[PDB]
Amino acid sequence: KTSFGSLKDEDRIFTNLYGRHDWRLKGAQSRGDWYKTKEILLKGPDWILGEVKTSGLRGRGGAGFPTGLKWSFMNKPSDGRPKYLVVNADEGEPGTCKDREIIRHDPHKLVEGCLVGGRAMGARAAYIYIRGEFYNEASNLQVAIREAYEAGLIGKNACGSGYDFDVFVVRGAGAYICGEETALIESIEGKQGKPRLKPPFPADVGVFGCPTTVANVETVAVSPTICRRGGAWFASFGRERNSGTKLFNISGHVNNPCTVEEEMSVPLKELIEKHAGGVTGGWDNLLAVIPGGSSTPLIPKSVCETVLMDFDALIQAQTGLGTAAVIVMDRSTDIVKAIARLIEFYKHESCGQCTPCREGVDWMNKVMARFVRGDARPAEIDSLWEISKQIEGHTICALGDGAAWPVQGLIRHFRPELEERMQRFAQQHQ
Amino acid sequence: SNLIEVFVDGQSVMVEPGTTVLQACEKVGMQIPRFCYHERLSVAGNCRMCLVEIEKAPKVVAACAMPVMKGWNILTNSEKTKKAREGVMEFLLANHPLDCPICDQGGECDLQDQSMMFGSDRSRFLEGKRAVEDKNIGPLVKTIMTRCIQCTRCIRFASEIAGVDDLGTTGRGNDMQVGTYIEKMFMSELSGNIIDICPVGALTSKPYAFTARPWETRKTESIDVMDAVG
Amino acid sequence: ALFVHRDTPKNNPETPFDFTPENYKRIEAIVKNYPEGHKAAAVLPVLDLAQRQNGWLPISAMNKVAEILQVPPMRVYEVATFYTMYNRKPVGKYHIQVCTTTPCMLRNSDSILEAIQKKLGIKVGETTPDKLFTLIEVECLGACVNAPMVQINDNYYEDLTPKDIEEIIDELKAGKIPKPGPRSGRFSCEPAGGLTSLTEPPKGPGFGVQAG
Amino acid sequence: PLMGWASTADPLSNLVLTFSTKEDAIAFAEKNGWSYDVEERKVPKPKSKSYGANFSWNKRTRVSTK
Amino acid sequence: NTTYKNLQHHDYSTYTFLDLNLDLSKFRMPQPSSGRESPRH
Amino acid sequence: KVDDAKVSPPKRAEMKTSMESLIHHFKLYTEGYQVPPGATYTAIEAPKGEFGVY
Amino acid sequence: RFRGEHALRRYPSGEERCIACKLCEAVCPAQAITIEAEPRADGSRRTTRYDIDMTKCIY
Ligand SMILES: Cc1cc2nc3c(=O)[nH]c(=O)nc-3n(C[C@H](O)[C@H](O)[C@H](O)COP(=O)(O)O)c2cc1C
Ligand code: SF4
Ligand code: SF4
Ligand code: SF4
Ligand code: SF4
Ligand code: FES
Ligand code: FES
Repeated sequence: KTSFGSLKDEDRIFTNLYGRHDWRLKGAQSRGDWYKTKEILLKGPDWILGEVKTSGLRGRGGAGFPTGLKWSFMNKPSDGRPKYLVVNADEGEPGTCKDREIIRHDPHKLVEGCLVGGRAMGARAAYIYIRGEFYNEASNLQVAIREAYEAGLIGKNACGSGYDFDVFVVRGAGAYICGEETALIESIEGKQGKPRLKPPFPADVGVFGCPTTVANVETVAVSPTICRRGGAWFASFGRERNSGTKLFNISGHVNNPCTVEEEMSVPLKELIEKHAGGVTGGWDNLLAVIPGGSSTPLIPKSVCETVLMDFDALIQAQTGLGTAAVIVMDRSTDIVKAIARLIEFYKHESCGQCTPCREGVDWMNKVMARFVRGDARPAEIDSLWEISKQIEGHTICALGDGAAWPVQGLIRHFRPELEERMQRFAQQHQ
Repeated sequence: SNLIEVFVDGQSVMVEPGTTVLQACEKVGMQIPRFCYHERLSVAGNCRMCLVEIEKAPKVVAACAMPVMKGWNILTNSEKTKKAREGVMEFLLANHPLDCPICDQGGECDLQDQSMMFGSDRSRFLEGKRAVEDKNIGPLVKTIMTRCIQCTRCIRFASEIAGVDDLGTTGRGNDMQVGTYIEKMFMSELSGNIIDICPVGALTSKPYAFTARPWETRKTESIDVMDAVG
Repeated sequence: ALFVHRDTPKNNPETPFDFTPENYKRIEAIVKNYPEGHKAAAVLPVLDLAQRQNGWLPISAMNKVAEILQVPPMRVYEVATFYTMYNRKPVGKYHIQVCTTTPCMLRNSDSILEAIQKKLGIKVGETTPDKLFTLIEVECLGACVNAPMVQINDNYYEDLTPKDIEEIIDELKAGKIPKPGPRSGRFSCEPAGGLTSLTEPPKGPGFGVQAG
Repeated sequence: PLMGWASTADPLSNLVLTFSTKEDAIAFAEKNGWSYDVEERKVPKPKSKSYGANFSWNKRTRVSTK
Repeated sequence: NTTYKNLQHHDYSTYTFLDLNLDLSKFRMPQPSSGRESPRH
Repeated sequence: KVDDAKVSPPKRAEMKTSMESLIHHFKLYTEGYQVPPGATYTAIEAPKGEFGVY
Repeated sequence: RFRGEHALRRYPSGEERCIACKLCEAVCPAQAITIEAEPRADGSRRTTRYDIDMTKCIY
């Protein structure tokens, strides 16, 4: 077992972070793509599922559902209805640039992985959904699809064997909800993006009524590397439930805010300072730390100096780990103002299926406005606590839950600044 | 031979496969309160009222669209079932305007009856209360769209019985206006049957509008004319 | 933001609106991607073609898309009122999206907001008394790892400062367009210290693998 | 003719008797003498609907809106 | 390699997504039909 | 009064600005609150004597 | 707080304060209120006939 883990070189799952040697299928072959994949494909998809569960891939995008269980649900016997694979590539949790880097510098390993996922579960066509903010990177993806087609190696009868597999690209139109699990599916359907109800699973009824699934881009990227490499070489980096490498990125308040691959666990102070410049104003300047992005409660200073960066560790810290905005914020900003702007974002992007997220984000936006102006009573801040207990899990999707959790973290940790703000408003009016 | 065992608070009963929790609960007499489900239409889930604590599950789930595994026990009178009903009924009455005098469904509301028999008493949400301005759907149907609880029942009725496809959701978040976008006076057959579909006082009769409130008028059996079906 | 049409001609169908037969061949490629039986799935790419052809879509464009895809128009009106990329108000040549939520506002977007405001003159959310400067502030776009950001028509701008505001706006006045990429050096999303990434030329398929 | 009301020469006009079974209803009506018209009870018919059937593939039961 | 290997993204025009979707329309297996041609036929 | 608005009607301030209290006012004065089934008896000391009510 | 005359009120330089919402006839324990309501040509809902029986009024 490692002593909390760090980056050892060439154990990077994917190289070519930015602007490296070329941008081509030839460069993909030099970096390790299209190498001996047919012998992996023609062995049987049960062996690929065994390889993935040997690696023990924790599902990405900040959900927690592991890939092995999902794609083992995808082993339904094939009926007259086909099977579909949908590669989701939106970037919610503002602070992200998770797969922007991947789809900007290496679409070829994504092509490898969607071919692997299409073979590994009986899928037949793969729709890749890019965010509508990404026209130029989408056209880079189109150039890469043209190169992979012009090689004559995907499309129809891939790898020389009689196995056709087509991949399409659907743009976004700008949303947070199109990134989610099922509003994606109906946004492809031409109806407006709205999630379905969960106990009919996407692996039973999906895109118009076919057993489909949805994969994150990090899962698609890691998937052919586990096929072409050894079993549990990926699993030797970190703990037993969560295992492998992850993009820990500071998009936020450090000197040189940037992106690094690391292993599953890391000491947080080494992560923040010994890789990405330094904290703006030193280690003791920041007020707090948010991991995850925006669907995660905060972590204060006395907790962030000690807590390691694991999924089980953040379960023990009552939060949820996501991607790429594992950032600090300074005392010089008001965290009430920052979380209130995040609640304004939540109001600006949410669909109107469920009553409780709709009206709860309405009350929380107006009440956080009355907290920034400070025109309330302490019964109001405990009422905000009560409604954040009411909303959570009583919806379809997790946007209501991810609007409940930052209010929870702010109430659990930063009571005294709220009390002093309200006392200063009392001194102002009186 | 195609039976499913459920316990309704201990009382065993048998369920046909494929059906809902709600049809069996209505089979044993328990009317779980509903707002979006209606038996002449398809099953939406957007009103969230039918939550019920089904055992060995930390999450409380809907009952209008739940497949029925074998051997359930359905706790309707638990604690957090009542707490979820209190929460949802408190959420509905936030952006709903004080129009119960000038409504036309005083005796025949649904918010009023179910908020007496299931809701809280001391309200909250001091400020706020946005309002959506009405439209002009048809001179036969008087329409106030501030009282619309966005329940998506008239939309399903249109697209699944009327086939006209003129009513739709517009917007996101709190702001979901339900109606026709293009200033078109919606006129079709069975457009008089939408004032009985709309469960709240948002789509009332235009020529009837303000003559009575339905506790005075007595109800009497009769047979239709002018159609050979009755 | 006034989600009911209320004609106001320069709208009010029929506004005369038609495409190019080359764009009709794009339309046939779009509804040839999707399978037969569910033609109604290409509404958003066809409406994207309509926006890229004519910079904002009128209502006659929506009637045209409804008659092309042989659907009732109400689904087209839903998809038009639902998403973000489709602006039913008429806009100019260039379109400014100042993105500011969680790393962007917390890395001092208000300096950029002041710079855009006292350089352009018109207030936030509104339009300009010419073309090419329809300004809106927007929520997150994804490209978060740098300074708070500006999107113009399918292009990005990161690592800003008010002199770059003056430069980019004066050069869009002149017509010469700068790069979509970052600024202040660091030619990609980079760890901008002492190159803490990989340095060796990677081996790839050559070294130890298994069952391949 | 003085206030615009609905007078009646009907003392029995505002009777109602809520019962629990049809048998005791008919027994009481025949016991107390007057004639009676029996209309039969009509339950709502049980149906067969599902959300997956609302998301059909080649069946025409399709929601078409959401 | 510390040089920005992109700017292959830089030349992207506002028609190129539909251009690539246009040109890559061949080898398209028939996107399987189901009964009627449309939900309302 | 009691703080159980489903039995006693609320007062004027919450009545003119609520929603639940207006609904409770309206239906509480139209229908009357429902009373659970059963037969009770009580009796207090009227200045005559046992004023009983059943 | 004496209970006498059964008078009506009206708005400040405004119209009739009643809406004809029938609450008083719904509560009137001798049913002396008689309300028949119609809207006028304007659109706001109003009355036709609002009668108090002074015989039945128990006050
Ligand atoms: C609130 C919410 C927001 C999401 N945002 C995104 C997003 O921006 N991009 C994305 O690709 N997936 C997003 N997802 C989906 C998750 O990434 C989900 O895990 C994915 O469908 C499958 O990932 P996994 O199989 O690796 O767990 C979101 C899901 C939820 C509930
Ligand atoms: S919680 Fe809100 S955003 Fe999520 S599905 Fe329900 S209505 Fe839509
Ligand atoms: S108009 Fe009535 S039936 Fe239609 S969504 Fe609104 S409340 Fe429901
Ligand atoms: S529909 Fe609304 S306004 Fe009408 S009686 Fe019910 S709660 Fe009151
Ligand atoms: S109908 Fe009666 S209760 Fe209603 S406003 Fe008129 S006088 Fe008041
Ligand atoms: S009745 Fe089940 S949610 Fe509306
Ligand atoms: S918040 Fe500005 S790009 Fe994500």
